[PDB]
Amino acid sequence: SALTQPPSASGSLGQSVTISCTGTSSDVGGYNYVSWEQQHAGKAPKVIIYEVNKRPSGVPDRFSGSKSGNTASLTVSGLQAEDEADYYCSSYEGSDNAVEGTGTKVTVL
Amino acid sequence: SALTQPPSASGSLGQSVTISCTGTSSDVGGYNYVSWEQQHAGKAPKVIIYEVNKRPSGVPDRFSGSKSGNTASLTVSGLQAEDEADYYCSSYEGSDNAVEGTGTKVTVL
Amino acid sequence: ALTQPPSASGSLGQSVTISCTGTSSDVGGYNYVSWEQQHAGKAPKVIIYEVNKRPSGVPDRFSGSKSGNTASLTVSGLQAEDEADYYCSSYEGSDNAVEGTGTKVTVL
Amino acid sequence: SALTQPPSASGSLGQSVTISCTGTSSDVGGYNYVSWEQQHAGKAPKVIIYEVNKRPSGVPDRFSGSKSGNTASLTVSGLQAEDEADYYCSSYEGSDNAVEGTGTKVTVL
Amino acid sequence: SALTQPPSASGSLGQSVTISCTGTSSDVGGYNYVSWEQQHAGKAPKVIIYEVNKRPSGVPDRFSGSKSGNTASLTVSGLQAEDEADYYCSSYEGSDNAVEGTGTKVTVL
Amino acid sequence: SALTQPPSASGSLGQSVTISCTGTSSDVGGYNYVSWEQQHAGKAPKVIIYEVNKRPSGVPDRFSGSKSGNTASLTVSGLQAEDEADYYCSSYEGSDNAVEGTGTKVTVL
Amino acid sequence: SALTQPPSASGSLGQSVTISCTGTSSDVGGYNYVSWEQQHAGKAPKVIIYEVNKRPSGVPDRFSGSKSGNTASLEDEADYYCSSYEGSDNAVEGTGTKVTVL
Amino acid sequence: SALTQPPSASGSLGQSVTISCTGTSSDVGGYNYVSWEQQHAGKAPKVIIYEVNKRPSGVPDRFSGSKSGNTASLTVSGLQAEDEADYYCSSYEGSDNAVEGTGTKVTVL
Repeated sequence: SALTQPPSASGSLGQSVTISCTGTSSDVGGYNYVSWEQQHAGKAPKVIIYEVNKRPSGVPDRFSGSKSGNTASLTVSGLQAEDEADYYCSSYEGSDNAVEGTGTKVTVL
Repeated sequence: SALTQPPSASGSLGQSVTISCTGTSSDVGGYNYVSWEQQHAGKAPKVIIYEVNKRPSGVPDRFSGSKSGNTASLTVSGLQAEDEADYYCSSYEGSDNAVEGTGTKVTVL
Repeated sequence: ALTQPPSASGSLGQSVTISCTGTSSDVGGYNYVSWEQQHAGKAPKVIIYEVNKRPSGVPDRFSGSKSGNTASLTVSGLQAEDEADYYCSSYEGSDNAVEGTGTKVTVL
Repeated sequence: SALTQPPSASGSLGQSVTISCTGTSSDVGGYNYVSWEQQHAGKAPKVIIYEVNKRPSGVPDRFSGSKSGNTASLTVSGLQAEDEADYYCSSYEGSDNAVEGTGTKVTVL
Repeated sequence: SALTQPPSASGSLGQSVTISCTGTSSDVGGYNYVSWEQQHAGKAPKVIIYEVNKRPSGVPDRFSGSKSGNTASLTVSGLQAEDEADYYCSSYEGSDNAVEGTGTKVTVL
Repeated sequence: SALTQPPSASGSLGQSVTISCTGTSSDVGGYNYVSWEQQHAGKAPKVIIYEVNKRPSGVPDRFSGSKSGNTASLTVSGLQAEDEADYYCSSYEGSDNAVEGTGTKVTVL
Repeated sequence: SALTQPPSASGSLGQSVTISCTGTSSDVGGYNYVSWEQQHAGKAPKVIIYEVNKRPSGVPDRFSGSKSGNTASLEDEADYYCSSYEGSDNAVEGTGTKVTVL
Repeated sequence: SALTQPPSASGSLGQSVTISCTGTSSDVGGYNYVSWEQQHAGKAPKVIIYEVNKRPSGVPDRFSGSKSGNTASLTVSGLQAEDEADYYCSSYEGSDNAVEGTGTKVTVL
């Protein structure tokens, strides 16, 4: 199930940090529906990237995302104090989304 | 993982047979995407009902389908020889369709 | 195919009504029935779409409706230019699926 | 109407078998929604591949699928005894979504 | 405004004929929803191509379609007797599909 | 082809104003896609209602919309200074969205 | 903007707790796509309810969810966040340009 | 959150003016659904371009639109007196379609 991220990363004020998020062909490699959430300690998460590289309203362009193959990336440039937080990526996950019946043999007499 | 059907059913030529297909709120009770396939021995299945009660082109009106709650039904009236076969129901199955990352603590130095 | 009577008639000034029977997959399933009017060896012209809506420049004496699996066109104040073939059409639903003939795999 | 598959195929224990599934631009050549089902005699089919090359949970990686143009392929490697079965491919089919009336000649008297 | 077609075309039994259908960026050049209907004299039309190059069930592959820019084409090869008919192309036509209100000046006291 | 609105309306601070928007079965009476935009003099419009009665983020619940038959309504309660503006309704408009070719008579041999 | 939840709630071992989640017709009142996530401190969230009242595999039945109007309701010491599908006008407007001629 | 346009632009009678409209990958760079409205002082807006470069009926070809990357453009050539007006661009905006709760800390006694 889970998408692999490094547990720690760092950068300096004004600089850039990049964090990665590895999954499989069922999610990150399969679809363009990767998101990144930013969460301060004991606060609710905020979406900062959806659909791989698209920013919600009021999220600045210094946050950006991309992917290649099964690895997605978030990059934060012009790093600021408010950017210290946990960052979780998420993705659409595939499933055949189908359940099959056991079958009924109909005989005609 | 499966929709419950009786394994046997019968009817006579010219008569009706009805066969049931029980699932849950995740599939039959949750959506209007139940299908029925008809399959002759060592032959490929053919869809006879989709979206609960809709017939593909070239499937006659004596085949019909419905559902209530978690149980869907196929009815075959004016039963004919070609109707002796196995009959499998299927349905869309729900799933949260989402996978979560392990998280990265970003520190700003 | 949607069932229509092949012939119908009316007198000048009068009305004619023609029917169009389908199934729950089309006429009984959706509100997307159209009627086209076509003169011999001429291109069809849409006269009704979405069951009862007229395109621009089509007069109100053409009108349409449906009930259950049967849709209807009515032409009132019948005129000479109204002699033509009239075809109904409808959105058709689809399972959107095609099945293969199968292969028996043997393990030797 | 139907997707073309060879009716027989074979392989030896431990080896590979590959089976093909030819359609048109309306299905296999048009979309990435080709599935393969595996079915044992008088048993219900099980989905083994969906969306061309994606495996449901609990289906091993030795089953794999692909396509090129109008032909899709299932490959089974490390062939085992339980793999003797019928295998059916299926695909999303596009549709003009339109049905035409037979016409009425209106005469004005 | 109508789509331009030559009023006549011809071919010999066994040979090919190709017929063109010119529109604008609002229809043929704007979308992939061009159709071709075949119609015998005083008979109802039958769809033979939809969505530019896709064939309905039971329509053979010797009918084919394509487009480039604002011109779409139907090609019939292996010409047969039953292929003598009128052939009409059609397309989705764009429109902003929006109607505007005249506006209300709201004053607050 | 315009939706009818009264050109003027008024209310006092703290009070309510309601403004109407009449169309036809082709738009307001035909679909649930009516919008209302608010526009200050020589400023760009802002959407305040879409899909008849749904508010975008950051638009308060004192703006509300509804419709009955061919008439849609916007209501502003707890009227405030910033609410003095022009208000335009808009709607999805239907059209058969289809264009027909002139036809080609194909002769064989 | 955000769905309203009480910031604290309390229950005793063996007992029940219920927590609420108020939104609008654009989300909780508009659709059946409300979720609840459970999150331990500095750990990743886990979905415990989706589509209002449906439990993922391996989540026990003692967790349950429901909604009425705009209000949805739902180691166990943790933070619990609800979320929902949000509808959208799906449109953005330009600031405008006054065009002058000559 | 808004699309950037210059507030003023000018041209001479008979000449051309071009005005730009910069957004992001969520709208102008993401989709082909950019529109331009023309609005005279205290009059209702009129759509002059939709779907990037398509003109509604009765709008002449001297109005034209295009885009490259995140910038869309309207060009008016053969400039006339009636063309003095405000001009607003708009675009489909993508959306994560998700709203997050503020969170509840549950404590157990």
